[PDB]
Amino acid sequence: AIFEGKPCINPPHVVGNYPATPFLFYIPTSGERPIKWHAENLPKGLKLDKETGIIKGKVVEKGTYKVMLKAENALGTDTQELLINIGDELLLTPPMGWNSWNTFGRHLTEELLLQTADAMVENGMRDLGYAYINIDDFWQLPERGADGHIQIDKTKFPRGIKYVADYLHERGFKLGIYSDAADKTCGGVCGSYGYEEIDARDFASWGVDLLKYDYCNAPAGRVEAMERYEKMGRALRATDRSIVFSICEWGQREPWKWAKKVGGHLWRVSGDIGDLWNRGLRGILNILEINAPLSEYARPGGWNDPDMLVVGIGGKSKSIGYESEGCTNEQYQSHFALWCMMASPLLCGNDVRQMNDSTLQILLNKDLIAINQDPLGIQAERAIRADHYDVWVKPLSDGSKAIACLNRISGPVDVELNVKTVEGLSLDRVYDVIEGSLVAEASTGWVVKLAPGECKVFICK
Repeated sequence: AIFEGKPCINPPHVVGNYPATPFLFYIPTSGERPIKWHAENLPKGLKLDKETGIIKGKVVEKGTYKVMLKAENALGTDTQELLINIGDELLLTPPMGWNSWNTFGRHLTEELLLQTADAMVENGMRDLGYAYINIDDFWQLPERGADGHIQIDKTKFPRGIKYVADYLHERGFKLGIYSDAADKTCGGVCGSYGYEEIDARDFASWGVDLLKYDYCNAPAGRVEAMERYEKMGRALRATDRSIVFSICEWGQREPWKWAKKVGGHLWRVSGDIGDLWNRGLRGILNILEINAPLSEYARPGGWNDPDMLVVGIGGKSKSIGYESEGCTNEQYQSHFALWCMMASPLLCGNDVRQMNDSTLQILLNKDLIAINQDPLGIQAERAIRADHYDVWVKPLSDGSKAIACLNRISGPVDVELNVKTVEGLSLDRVYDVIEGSLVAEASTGWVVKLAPGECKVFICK
């Protein structure tokens, strides 16, 4: 369905990059192929490839630039604005992508990465804005090299990391990598403590676009953590690239308060997510509890990270299959929907090379993703935490509001929705985002009926 019909230029409609750093953006575009793209008003230093939809180059001057994009095919055309903010901020919308950890663990290969990029090109995800392809732990060897450089495991990446980066950038993808603020990662292979500048330089030379920085084997002290993250954050900013800094100390030291100060763009708020509803240790519902009161700390350029998506894993995993039950599809959809409402990173953890329709139905929901990528970048408020359900509210950039009603229990639940449910709610026009259709219930409100584990998401104006 993504590759049928008139073109449609999908979010994000706003992108940020540091000045004088490499710039790369594939324009996510639904519609029948082939498509041809046009851009009017691209800033100095950027060029569009009209046949591939990739904007590439480098803008030296700080600024906000409004580019008009057009995509055309045999059935018609779509015209849309791209706001390019060349500035002090990255991730003006939440990062979307895939991470190697939740399914593959230490079974990384160059083959997996290139095949994952190819799948995303061909399966719809790239055209819905999934861009970051992130290497997690175990790409490197256990010991630092005798020359003081971190060693790529060349049984896994026999042409090195840059080869993968190059391949990914050819298709508009971003490369993520992983290290740890200690001598050893969570997995026991080489970390970066004390070598931040030399590792950041290497990362940059390989074309890395994102660093996840873990905290295993580091001392628990909050000041010690802050200093260690600051070292790496400054090292990343001293390179010639815009590198996303993903902070990963499991929320233990309230990173939402200090992560932006040490140069982070996203920060883990909890321990590691499991493929389970409610307690590879934290359940989906436990993570919601943690993240709910943190909505004031998120905004364009800095997001609360409730960890990687477990949509589509169904218990099957070489990293978290041990301590994980598998969820219902209802529960997976509620998981994705809530990650979208919370302006969370949408980093898939399943094997995107092969997906069932039920998984595709969730991860390719353009409307939920559109909520996630709303340029206001407000993390939804959990307006009401009742005994059996939640009501969450996300103001959107056209003045509408997204409302999510979630059933947290294993029996059916009724949730009354009316104009006093949350501040400033209008119900004259209500769109059901999971069904993709207008709701024909009363403008004075109605009872939402939720099956066990079900979330309903409405856009309300």
